[PDB]
Amino acid sequence: AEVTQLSNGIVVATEHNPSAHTASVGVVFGSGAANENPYNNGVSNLWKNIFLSKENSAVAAKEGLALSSNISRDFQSYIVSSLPGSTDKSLDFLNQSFIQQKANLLSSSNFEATKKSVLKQVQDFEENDHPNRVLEHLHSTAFQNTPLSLPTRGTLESLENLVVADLESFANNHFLNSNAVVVGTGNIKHEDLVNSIESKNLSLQTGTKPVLKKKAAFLGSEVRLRDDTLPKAWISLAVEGEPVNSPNYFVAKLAAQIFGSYNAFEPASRLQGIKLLDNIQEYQLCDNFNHFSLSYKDSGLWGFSTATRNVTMIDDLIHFTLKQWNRLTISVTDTEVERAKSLLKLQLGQLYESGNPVNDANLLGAEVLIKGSKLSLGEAFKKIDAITVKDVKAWAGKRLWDQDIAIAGTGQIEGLLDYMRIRSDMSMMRW
Amino acid sequence: PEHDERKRLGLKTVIILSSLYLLSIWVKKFKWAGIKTRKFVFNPPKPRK
Repeated sequence: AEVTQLSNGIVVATEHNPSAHTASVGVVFGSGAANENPYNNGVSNLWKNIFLSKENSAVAAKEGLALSSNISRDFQSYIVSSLPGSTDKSLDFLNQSFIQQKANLLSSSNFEATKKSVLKQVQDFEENDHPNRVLEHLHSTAFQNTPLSLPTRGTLESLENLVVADLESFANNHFLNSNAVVVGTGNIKHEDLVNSIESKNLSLQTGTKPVLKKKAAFLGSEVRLRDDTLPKAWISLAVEGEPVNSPNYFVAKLAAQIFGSYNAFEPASRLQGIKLLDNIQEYQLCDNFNHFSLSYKDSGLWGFSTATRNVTMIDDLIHFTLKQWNRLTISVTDTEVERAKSLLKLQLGQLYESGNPVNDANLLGAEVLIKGSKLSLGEAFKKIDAITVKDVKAWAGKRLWDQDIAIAGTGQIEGLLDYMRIRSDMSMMRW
Repeated sequence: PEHDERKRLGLKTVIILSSLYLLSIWVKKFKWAGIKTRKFVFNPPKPRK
């Protein structure tokens, strides 16, 4: 297992695996939804569905290729997959359809049909997908009036004002050679890829991207979307967390692993070594929860999400969870830290060593764009093993004890108390 | 006969009770500021449900 970075004008990164049976080749750009403004929000999500449109997918399918695309807050990628003997055809398809010609894809008949399909997807997301849209509303209230607040899909109000000239204006500012990384994963050797690119003279455009002026900033706030005709309540809560390239990046992920995830209907999930589960199962305070530690280029979020049918005891669920977060400053034990070390290593090993080269192409390109290289899994395991109890207590005294929070919620949330009752539970008046 | 002592004890009581009154106005206005600046928005729901 080894990565190889090489620059000749174009940054080329590979990750060779001679045991895999497919190969994957694409390009990742270093702009996401946090490089848009409130008037062209959704222009990245439209460029994805233009690339995945029917006439473009049909040209690829006669060659034997498949297409993927992903939109995030800091990056976006466009990936072609094939059998290991036809990576030259997949690199040709990325040259013709995406680099040279774009007036074929941006015809008026293709643009209006794609815009209709995207507007239906965003409408069905806002009406049916309740856990993921509460987490989207948590980002917009915590980073309000700041580039990290814009949703990755766009809104229905901002998507209908978009024309063809808005997509060409975004492509001239961000789809550049100094913003791009060419990636290759699966069964493909590194020097075979750099000689196929150098046998041509690929270059997107010369110049740099615009520089935004407002930096990300956390603000303690809340947003409530009450809907009494829904059968549950869905709540997210977080503090300000760690960015990428932070010295406390792995300590924050281990602290979330201490409290973990839960499913009340799976019998083995009920037997986990988490002390919070004693209070919750006595009166059945929720159906599921999960803790997270998200990281971006400038900021991050640390907290949990939950879903509940017990709508008269919502205040007991928030109170018991926040009293366990107080113990990370005061009285976290050594056996809880050793359990979280083994489970964080199992979770990280499953994320980076799945058998999908499309997942590996997204992870490799996003990390080379920020850091310039990639940290191996062997070196990440040695940083996790060196964390002590005193590292956890010093991190939680800075980020958790007596700090501001952000709350989002939907459904039957009448039993959720107001902000200052929840804010005062971030300290004990004992220590 | 208590006249000189009553006026000296009253000066300590009025000074202490005036300070507690002015501090409680500051603390009440700090703890109520989230409610006082709250905003509401109405979007009418779609029919047929």
